[PDB]
Amino acid sequence: TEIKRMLQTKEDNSKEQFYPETHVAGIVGLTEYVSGQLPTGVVSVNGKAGRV
Amino acid sequence: AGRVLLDAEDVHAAKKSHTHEVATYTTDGFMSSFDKQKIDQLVSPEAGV
Ligand SMILES: [Fe+3]
Repeated sequence: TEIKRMLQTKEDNSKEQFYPETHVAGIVGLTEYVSGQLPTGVVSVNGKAGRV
Repeated sequence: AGRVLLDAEDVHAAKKSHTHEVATYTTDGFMSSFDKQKIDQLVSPEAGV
């Protein structure tokens, strides 16, 4: 369970980190992460939120 | 902010179960129970001629 940064060799001399694309179904803790987010202001009014 | 509980107080509104003071000689208000208890027993005027 390590996070490895992929390195690729550029044309002249260098070796830069590059990122691969991921789908939203790929990340394994994304849904818990967005669930754990809490609104800053009033979360709910009289047990109701959103368009109040 | 946060979870807010709102009732008729913070909006300064009358409660659903609220009653006003009974009317006085110079005040306007509810009609008292014993006023009606006096009214109903008061027989209606008799219409003769
Ligand atoms: Fe009223």
